[PDB]
Amino acid sequence: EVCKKKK
Amino acid sequence: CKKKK
Amino acid sequence: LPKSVDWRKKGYVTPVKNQKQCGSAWAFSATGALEGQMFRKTGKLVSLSEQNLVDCSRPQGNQGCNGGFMARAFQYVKENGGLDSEESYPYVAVDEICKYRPENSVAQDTGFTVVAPGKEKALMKAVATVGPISVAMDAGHSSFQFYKSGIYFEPDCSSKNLDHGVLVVGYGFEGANSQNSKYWLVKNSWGPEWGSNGYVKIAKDKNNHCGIATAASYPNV
Amino acid sequence: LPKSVDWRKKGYVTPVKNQKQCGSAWAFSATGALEGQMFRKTGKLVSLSEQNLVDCSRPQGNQGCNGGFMARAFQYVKENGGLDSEESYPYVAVDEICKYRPENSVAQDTGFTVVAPGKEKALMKAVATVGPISVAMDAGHSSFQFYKSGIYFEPDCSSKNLDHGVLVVGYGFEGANSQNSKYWLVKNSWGPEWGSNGYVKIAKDKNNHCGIATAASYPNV
Ligand SMILES: [Cl-]
Repeated sequence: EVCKKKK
Repeated sequence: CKKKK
Repeated sequence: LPKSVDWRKKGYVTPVKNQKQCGSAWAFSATGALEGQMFRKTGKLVSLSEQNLVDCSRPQGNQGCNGGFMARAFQYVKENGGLDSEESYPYVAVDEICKYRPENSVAQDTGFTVVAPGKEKALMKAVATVGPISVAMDAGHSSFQFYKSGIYFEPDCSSKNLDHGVLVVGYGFEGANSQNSKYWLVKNSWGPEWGSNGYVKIAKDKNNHCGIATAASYPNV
Repeated sequence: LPKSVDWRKKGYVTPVKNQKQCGSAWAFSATGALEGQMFRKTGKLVSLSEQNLVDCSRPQGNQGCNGGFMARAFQYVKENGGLDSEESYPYVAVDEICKYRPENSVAQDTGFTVVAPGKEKALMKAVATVGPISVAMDAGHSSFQFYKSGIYFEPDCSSKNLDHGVLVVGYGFEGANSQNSKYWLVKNSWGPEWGSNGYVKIAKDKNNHCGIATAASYPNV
């Protein structure tokens, strides 16, 4: 998993 | 005129 | 008049619907126009029941899945005193018994207005000032069924033989110049897959192509 | 629960917007959900300011055009006491000075509700009973960028590493069986030209495809 921002 | 199906 | 108009950007248009195997385009064209007028009157966009029109408007001269006319649909709404929401009266694409209930009505009209026949400039002015307009067109060609994108131009199109009802939601042009590659923005009722997104750009100011300006009207709300 | 839901047909959803080159989808998803809840509360559909969220919610943990999260945006609206209209705080797709004006606020929330993570049945219950729902998804694919029709299904889609925020405005199914060929109706923020009039049908009940039910939430109004 990764903490991607929702761009 | 004719029907618009 | 504006060089381009797109009522979808202003909240006047419900999603693309799909008449499926029922000749009810006249009903979808009429609910599209009444949806735009009821929105302009109330600020609320509410999908209307084509099935209510298909099942209930035989007295006004419509024939359900066997075809009908947008003006007769607006005449039914007037005589009936109302028209139900699609939520309350769902579409099943077959002719059924009328189930209209006034408690479910969300629209009314007092009649309808006809655009000057054959005049694309009269239709441009109606679209610019009123909102979406019901129109008849000649959809009787294989190029229409297979249309995907671009400005639709069918050499064998007729402006008099009109077998289909659709909704003009706007107009525009392709390219930098406002006067060339002009088109009418037309909502169809064959689902969102047809035409890539359910809409078709019909050539505009090309001698009333496919009859879009021959029998145009909108309900009076 | 209903076999299908489409809040666009009930007046809850504004026309499709365009985030342009700014990583602000989280802001469009949040204003979409608040637009639906304010409509449910007041009967009035008012477009809300994504730029207000981009410029003003850094304290809550958002990074403007570099990304953000819908729950942090609903948290900002709660701590801030309001959110301005789109008309009064226009979108310019770049990080700018916070110009929130209370006199132009047209929305409020007391916090937000989270949908049980990973559960599409929980998301279905939220969509059916509340209105449009903010969700995160994995949109990092050319198949998404060029989507045009059909139920979207991408083998490389992740349900856990999500890079985009969108709005579930309903759900439906193809065919006559309501129990198969199901889809989520999703509003994107890439303009009406993208996808199907700005929308995409994403496969539903196909193991939380693209993560639609992983991080879903809605504002409490
Ligand atoms: Cl979030």
